Amino acid sequence: NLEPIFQLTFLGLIVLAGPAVVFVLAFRGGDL
Amino acid sequence: VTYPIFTVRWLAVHTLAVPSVFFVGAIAAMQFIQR
Amino acid sequence: RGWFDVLDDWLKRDRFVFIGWSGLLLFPCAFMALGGWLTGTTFVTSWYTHGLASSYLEGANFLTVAVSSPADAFGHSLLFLWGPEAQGNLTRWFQIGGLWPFVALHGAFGLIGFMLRQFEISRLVGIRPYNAIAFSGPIAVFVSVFLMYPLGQSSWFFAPSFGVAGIFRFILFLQGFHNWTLNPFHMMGVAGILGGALLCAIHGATVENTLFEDGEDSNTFRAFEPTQAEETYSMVTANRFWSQIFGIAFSNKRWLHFFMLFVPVTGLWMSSVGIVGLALNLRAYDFVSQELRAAEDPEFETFYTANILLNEGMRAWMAPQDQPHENFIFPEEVLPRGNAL
Amino acid sequence: KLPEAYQIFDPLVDVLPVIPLFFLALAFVWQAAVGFK
Amino acid sequence: ASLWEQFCQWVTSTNNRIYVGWFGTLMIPTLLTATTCFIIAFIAAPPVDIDGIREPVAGSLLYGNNIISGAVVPSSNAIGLHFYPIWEAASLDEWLYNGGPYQLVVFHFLIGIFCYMGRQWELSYRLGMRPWICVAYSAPVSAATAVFLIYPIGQGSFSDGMPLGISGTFNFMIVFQAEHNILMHPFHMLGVAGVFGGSLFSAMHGSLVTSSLVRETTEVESQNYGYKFGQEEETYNIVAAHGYFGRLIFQYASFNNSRSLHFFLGAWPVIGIWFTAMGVSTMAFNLNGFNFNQSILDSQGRVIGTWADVLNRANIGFEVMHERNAHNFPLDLA
Amino acid sequence: GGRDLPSTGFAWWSGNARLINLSGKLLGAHVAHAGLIVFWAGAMTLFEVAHFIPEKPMYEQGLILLPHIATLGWGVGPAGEVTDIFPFFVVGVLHLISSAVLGLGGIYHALRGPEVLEEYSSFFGYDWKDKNQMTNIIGYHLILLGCGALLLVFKAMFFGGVYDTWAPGGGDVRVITNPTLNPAIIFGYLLKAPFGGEGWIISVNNMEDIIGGHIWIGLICISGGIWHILTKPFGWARRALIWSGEAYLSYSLGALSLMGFIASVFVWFNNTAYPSEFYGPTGMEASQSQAFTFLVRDQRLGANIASAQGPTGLGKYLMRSPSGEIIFGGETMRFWDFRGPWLEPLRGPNGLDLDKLRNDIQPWQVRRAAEYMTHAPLGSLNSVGGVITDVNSFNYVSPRAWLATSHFVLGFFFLVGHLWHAGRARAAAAGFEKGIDRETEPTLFMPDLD
Amino acid sequence: GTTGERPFSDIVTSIRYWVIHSITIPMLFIAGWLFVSTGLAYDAFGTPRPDEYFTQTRQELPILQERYDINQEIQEFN
Amino acid sequence: MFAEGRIPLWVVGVVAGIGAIGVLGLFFYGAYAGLGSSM
Amino acid sequence: SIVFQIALAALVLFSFVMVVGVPVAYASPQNWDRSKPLLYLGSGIWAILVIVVALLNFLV
Ligand code: CLA
Ligand code: CLA
Ligand code: CLA
Ligand code: CLA
Ligand code: CLA
Ligand SMILES: CCCCCCCCCCCCCCCCCC(=O)OC[C@H](CO[C@@H]1O[C@H](CO)[C@H](O)[C@H](O)[C@H]1O)OC(=O)CCCCCCCCCCCCCCCCC
Ligand SMILES: CC1=C(/C=C/C(C)=C/C=C/C(C)=C/C=C/C=C(C)/C=C/C=C(C)/C=C/C2=C(C)CCCC2(C)C)C(C)(C)CCC1
Ligand SMILES: CC1=C(/C=C/C(C)=C/C=C/C(C)=C/C=C/C=C(C)/C=C/C=C(C)/C=C/C2=C(C)CCCC2(C)C)C(C)(C)CCC1
Ligand SMILES: CC1=C(/C=C/C(C)=C/C=C/C(C)=C/C=C/C=C(C)/C=C/C=C(C)/C=C/C2=C(C)CCCC2(C)C)C(C)(C)CCC1
Ligand SMILES: CCCCCCCCCCCCO[C@@H]1O[C@H](CO)[C@@H](O[C@H]2O[C@H](CO)[C@@H](O)[C@H](O)[C@H]2O)[C@H](O)[C@H]1O
Ligand SMILES: [Ca+2]
Ligand SMILES: [Cl-]
Ligand SMILES: [Cl-]
Ligand SMILES: [Fe+2]
Repeated sequence: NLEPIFQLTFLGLIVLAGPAVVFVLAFRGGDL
Repeated sequence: VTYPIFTVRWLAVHTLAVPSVFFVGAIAAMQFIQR
Repeated sequence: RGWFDVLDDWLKRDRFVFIGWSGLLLFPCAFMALGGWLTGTTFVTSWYTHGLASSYLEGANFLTVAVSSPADAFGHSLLFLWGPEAQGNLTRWFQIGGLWPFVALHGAFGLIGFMLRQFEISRLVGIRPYNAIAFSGPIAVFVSVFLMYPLGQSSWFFAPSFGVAGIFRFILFLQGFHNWTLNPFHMMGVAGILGGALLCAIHGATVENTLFEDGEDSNTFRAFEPTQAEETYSMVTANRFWSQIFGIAFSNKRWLHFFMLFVPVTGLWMSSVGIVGLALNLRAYDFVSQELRAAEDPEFETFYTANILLNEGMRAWMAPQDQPHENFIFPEEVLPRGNAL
Repeated sequence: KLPEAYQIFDPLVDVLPVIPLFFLALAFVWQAAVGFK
Repeated sequence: ASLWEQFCQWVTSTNNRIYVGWFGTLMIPTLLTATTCFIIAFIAAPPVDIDGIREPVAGSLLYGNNIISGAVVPSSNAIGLHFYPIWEAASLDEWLYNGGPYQLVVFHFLIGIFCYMGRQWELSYRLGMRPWICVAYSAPVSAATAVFLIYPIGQGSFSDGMPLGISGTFNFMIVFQAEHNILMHPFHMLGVAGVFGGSLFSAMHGSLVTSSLVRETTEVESQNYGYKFGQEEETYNIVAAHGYFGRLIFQYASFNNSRSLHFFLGAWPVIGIWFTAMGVSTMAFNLNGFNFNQSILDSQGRVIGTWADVLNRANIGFEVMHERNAHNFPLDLA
Repeated sequence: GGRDLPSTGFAWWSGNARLINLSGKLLGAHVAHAGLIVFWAGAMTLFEVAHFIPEKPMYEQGLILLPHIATLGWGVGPAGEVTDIFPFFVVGVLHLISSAVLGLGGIYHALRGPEVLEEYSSFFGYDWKDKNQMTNIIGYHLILLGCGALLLVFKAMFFGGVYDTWAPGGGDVRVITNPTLNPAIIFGYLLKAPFGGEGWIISVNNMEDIIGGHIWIGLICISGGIWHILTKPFGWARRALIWSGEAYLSYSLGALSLMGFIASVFVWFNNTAYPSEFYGPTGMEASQSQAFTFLVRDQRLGANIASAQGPTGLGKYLMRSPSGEIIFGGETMRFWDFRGPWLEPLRGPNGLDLDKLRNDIQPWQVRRAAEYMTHAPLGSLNSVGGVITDVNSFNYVSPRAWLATSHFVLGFFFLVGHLWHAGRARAAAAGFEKGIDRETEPTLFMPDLD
Repeated sequence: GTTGERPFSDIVTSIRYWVIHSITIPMLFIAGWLFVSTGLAYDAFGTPRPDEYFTQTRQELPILQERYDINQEIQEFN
Repeated sequence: MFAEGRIPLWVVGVVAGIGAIGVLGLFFYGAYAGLGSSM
Repeated sequence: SIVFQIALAALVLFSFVMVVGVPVAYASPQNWDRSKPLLYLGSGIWAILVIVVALLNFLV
């Protein structure tokens, strides 16, 4: 079913969002 | 500096890790078996 | 330089994982045991020995998988892969529960190898071998429970199964069939284990709360150096604290740590003695005086007699599914039960 | 069930409540990014 | 200089052989009360109708019990959670028949142990110590409160409290497994890891220290005479102990810091006992352990049993036999 | 501010202690966290709305937030039937969006705002040792808490009412018109025993008493707010308490632990503020329901339910409480203090009335008793309903069980936190939280005990 | 302080380790996957598939009772 | 990434932990589906 | 009704943009003069999108 595909995609986007913020702040040397 | 690659520690790490990942893939395949 | 001393040099080299002479016993056997467990709980059924699913392949989870004990028809047959039952057939060997004596015997030899490793490293480092002497407690429990208990019984079937809920079954089995709570040898084990947990908790808390201020941080963990000669905590303040709180206290650190060894090891050894008793059905099942009084006087009730009734019910309701080889047919009318349940 | 014009976002809502748990995880990640100093 | 300030100085005095303190002013009376009533009831109390079905259970030594079978039997199921002090009984014999001594002993004991925890803080404060020994003692306190107070509150009767006796304790455990499957409850599993691991770590720590003691004696006398009480120096070689244990497993599995190691020793069984106390306290509200009965079915739908199903058969046996005259209705709902 | 051990003395695993004297970053921590609470409120509500089957009872469906909203009188009708799904959705959306606002504000103050607020403003900047400012903040927050309690009062009296399970005609949303302002009843609830038959404040059994208590709480909190704005701590309070940020934290921890225990018992026993139409039956309710169900069933077969002795000699269906009240028999004798709207019509002055049990039992009482005895708060951790010896076919754990277990555990761990922070506050104010000084070790100057 | 081997943090942060283990760990994972999903594990260990716990001629548990001839017993059990 | 010829260790730990929680979530999903789910 | 779904999808996409952007902009002291009006405009656009979602909900 396509419901669980979207659930996993929304979950994967939310999961990557936090480490993305950390990764852009570490890659550009922000106020970590 | 110039550490050996293959050691007793290497064999120790792989003796467990290699069938660990094999078994974990097996149990992951098991999760989709239907009745 | 002879070959023995050269081999002794190689085996005793300082490396991430110490091998030693004992590793030749320890590392294959333990790898045979643990892998043999991990194989069985992943793949191997108990359908022909127990009428049970016990693997992840059949749908069981981590709590319900086991390397279950062999079929009762084999008795105490060691069930070698080449033995007269499996006859070299790997699949038949798995199906008849040969993985149970595989894991139990490789585990026994692995535990022997680990104790030998404790002795070997204690000798090479230069310390006294009290870690090995402490590890005799777990060896006594393993040998009494997994080897001597089924050897006193009919077969390897009644040994504990290498699983979480299988161990729970063995536990409840020894309750309802042996009244193993009533056994003073077990009660001494409980005293030793709970006392060792108490000693662990109380000693760790006492040390962490009588620490000397040897640093400036609120993080007190970095005020310790392993090469320092002085005690990191006040024995005097700890002794005064427990003398005024509890009445008595340790005044001797060496006796404190020997007691911390002594309590759970003695508990394990005493419970092992009780398990050796249960191997021959030499139980502390009954108080015959209370049984004769209750048999002649139906107003007399204690908690002991209530527990006897509990064991009776568990035996009758559990035996047909737990011992399927016996073909216990107990009709519904013979099962003991109270009113309305 | 959600009201009908919101029902296209039923899967996203289904993953909404566990976002605070990730926050507890996220701090550890940030400490891992700075070296647990 | 005032009489009250002199009494405050005596109560809080570090020179007392047994520290009293303000928590001790509550602990001493309560614990003495519960101890006196417990000893008298354990020796001589008449049988108690615990289940409220006029079937009195004999708990005391003089009524045919031994040390193993003896108990201070919980109060009547007819009482439930009702407060039953001595003065609400029409006679002492009625109070004894209905299990009043259980309520007296339990309530005073529980106050006494909470004040024991506070007194542990109090003496640590008066001695200039760090204050967290009482936090470690909060784990046996939480377990005692779970079995004597919280589980009766959740089940709606002190009759469901753990009896004050050895075989009564076993009865409590067995009926608890029948009704809650505590063995399959992950918090008891943490308790067991707490006590098994606490005994393991007690033995390892004691064995490692005794293994690495500095030579200060002869082999005639006991090695414990190599330690002087109040000595400044350390009595064992932590580096030898670490060099042993980091070769027994590997180097970074071994504590080189004594403070870190002692913290771990304190923390592991305390956390485990906290978890199992919360397991009993949550099974009070009948949030029970894992139910995997008929979890596995064949392709047709026939049940394939597991070890959980055999465990469930054992749980049935206990359940259909316990308090065998108490139930009038098909479900044991509390 | 130091963000490492060398500059603070606190490790990473104790990092938030680096904020104790950084009031701006502390405020941002506090405000981002509030974001999180309002986020869970909104997102969990939207999840519960999305999974809700409204013709099915809420308690069958794993909901703990929609019962709270339904008890306030939103989206429900008689017998707690769901009229409209939109108020629950509205409550969710508003919390979720606001939580976005609160999260943005916490990040600001935490990452960009001034690390200390004392050099910026005297009204907002605080020193933990400044007893006037601490009581000012208590006072502002007390006026707000009293306003919240008065908002509950306003919802019950002026803006649509609350769900009354005790309402005649059946339980319904009704507007409270005559709240109990009588302080004897309101504070005699505080004076009642925390035991069986009395129940302290858990035994509040009518919405008039609840709403009147919140009028008094609102008045008490508003008056105590002004008190603490206008006043300073007195000498006995100054000499009795520890005055530090960790100390005030530990005082709040003990308070939170107490309210967690009270909440777990409240949801376990009380069916008025936690109506059984939304939360399911209490355990006492379900046990009395089973006894009533089999009383009705055997009475229909012609059993004389009053003259029937059981196996022990007590009455099988009806017996006497220890004070003499006519109550249900078997083990539910323990639960004879239970009161419920389905049961109280069959009760007389002496207890359960024989005439009402013979010729006044309605079919809806039978239906409710069967439903409540089969929805008893007994269940496994993997949500298998009923007794633990039952097989896997009933997916149910009561919301009362989930809420009670959660809050008991939370309450216990917050008592542990109270002991930890109180003890540490005492040691840090006394100066030995970092260990015993070797030169001035106090035991070395004390005399020996014996 | 170090026994002489390469430290683990230097290894698992190296490009060569990840070039190799980006293939070797997924290949082991999908090898275990194919061990299950091809049904080979059932025939290897003798574990019944969900349709062979009971047959048309046996509705009871196939509990072994012979001391030695268990190959014939299991074949008969099917 | 940032380090020359060196992936940061926290990135390795993040990826390994995400994979570990992913396989644990798969096992907890399989508790409710297929074999062993009681339906 | 499709324009309401477009508005809500735009709201969640811009919400994801703001989740990525707001802590990065707040933890960048060297890009603050560029990013502060971007944060102001993002807050305004997000609020306007929320109000538009409410109005189109009552329009559908
Ligand atoms: C409720 C959870 C919570 C909150 C609100 C805080 C808050 C705070 N912590 Mg603590 N912390 C927590 C949990 C929490 N912590 C936990 C669990 C740990 C243990 C791992 C720590 C360990 C810790 C340490 C060791 C330190 C702090 C410090 C701080 C402060 C400065 C943070 C900083 O410099 O980050 C900088 C980090 C970043 C710039 C990375 C990005 C972070 C942002 C917030 C990501 C937000 C993502 C979100 C989805 C975006 C939404 C945007 C918008 C849509 C709303 C800050 C007030 C520091 C301190 O004391 O300051 C003096 C400090 O040294 N914390
Ligand atoms: C007061 C807290 C609370 C309560 C009572 C509930 C109760 C419930 N939730 Mg909710 N939930 C909560 C918080 C809460 N939740 C939070 C914080 C989140 C976000 C992560 C969610 C997300 C959520 C979802 C997404 C779902 C639920 C669902 C449910 C239901 C089934 C729960 C279940 O099967 O659990 C299983 C039990 C466990 C997982 C046990 C967890 C044990 C914890 C970790 C122990 C912690 C102990 C202690 C605090 C640790 C301290 C350690 C240290 C001090 C030493 C139930 C009504 C489900 C439902 O039916 O909804 C319709 C559902 O789908 N909840
Ligand atoms: C408890 C919450 C709290 C507290 C105490 C503060 C306190 C402060 N903030 Mg912060 N802030 C908060 C939340 C909070 N803020 C939130 C949630 C946001 C995001 C919207 C911000 C965003 C923010 C910014 C961007 C700035 C501040 C600034 C300031 C300082 C000056 C305040 C000022 O000018 O007031 C005087 C202003 C007023 C009296 C008018 C506002 C009145 C409020 C907003 C209306 C009603 C409140 C609310 C809507 C009622 C319902 C709330 C609900 C939760 C119950 C002060 C230290 C400034 C600063 O750092 O100074 C250096 C600054 O630049 N704040
Ligand atoms: C949560 C909000 C809050 C907080 C944090 C405080 C905090 C404080 N108050 Mg305030 N107060 C509040 C709300 C609050 N109050 C309200 C709402 C009112 C209006 C009724 C008042 C009225 C008030 C007055 C009139 C006074 C204070 C005072 C004080 C200070 C000392 C209190 C103290 O030592 O208590 C400790 C309590 C005692 C020493 C009393 C011992 C009695 C025993 C221990 C009670 C045990 C009960 C038991 C634990 C629980 C049973 C529950 C229930 C059945 C009773 C302290 C700053 C005092 C002060 O300094 O004034 C400026 C003071 O004189 N308060
Ligand atoms: C609102 C309540 C509150 C507040 C504001 C604080 C605030 C603080 N605490 Mg306290 N604490 C509390 C409650 C609170 N605590 C409770 C209830 C307990 C008892 C358990 C403690 C026990 C405690 C100890 C033992 C210590 C503190 C310390 C501290 C300081 C540093 C905390 C830090 O950086 O954590 C960093 C955060 C972490 C390392 C992460 C915590 C991980 C927990 C176990 C997760 C629990 C699981 C959770 C339920 C979700 C499950 C997720 C699962 C699915 C994976 C800070 C002042 C420290 C201190 O004394 O500083 C002076 C300290 O050593 N706290
Ligand atoms: C920060 C690290 C985070 C990493 C992110 C990893 C996420 C991976 C998690 C789960 C992986 C699979 C997701 C679930 C598949 C969806 C299938 C479905 O819809 O329902 C499948 C089943 C029932 O399926 C039903 O089917 C119906 C018709 O098809 C409908 O679709 C219903 O909606 C559906 O519920 O429901 C479930 O099994 C949900 C319960 C399990 C969900 C996840 C379990 C726990 C996951 C993670 C927690 C692990 C914790 C370990 C470590 C903790 C400490 C950090
Ligand atoms: C039997 C036998 C044998 C043996 C074998 C072997 C020895 C092997 C093996 C094996 C192995 C060796 C396997 C493995 C495995 C594994 C696994 C199965 C794993 C796992 C895991 C997991 C799942 C984990 C998880 C987790 C947790 C839970 C915690 C935290 C996180 C983590 C993720 C880590 C032979 C052939 C000789 C002969 C015949 C018989
Ligand atoms: C500081 C800090 C921290 C913290 C942080 C925090 C705590 C935060 C937060 C935050 C928050 C608190 C947030 C938020 C958010 C929200 C949002 C973003 C939202 C929204 C919305 C939306 C978009 C919605 C939508 C919808 C609707 C409208 C309806 C329908 C459905 C849906 C869902 C679609 C940490 C720990 C990291 C550490 C570091 C520092
Ligand atoms: C709303 C409501 C109501 C009402 C209620 C009320 C009216 C209340 C209250 C309340 C209150 C009125 C309270 C309270 C409290 C108190 C406390 C909780 C306390 C305490 C204490 C303390 C904390 C102290 C401490 C101390 C001591 C012991 C001495 C030394 C010093 C110190 C400070 C340490 C009712 C039920 C009708 C109904 C339902 C709803
Ligand atoms: C990592 C997991 C490790 C666990 C083991 C995994 C291995 C996979 C199992 C393969 C099983 C093969 O299946 C079975 O193999 C055995 C070999 O012992 C064969 O056995 C045959 O040869 C042996 C060798 O002389 C004879 O003694 C035996 O009587 C005969 O039947 C069987 O004909 C075959 O049915
Ligand atoms: Ca969905
Ligand atoms: Cl019994
Ligand atoms: Cl009954
Ligand atoms: Fe020690």
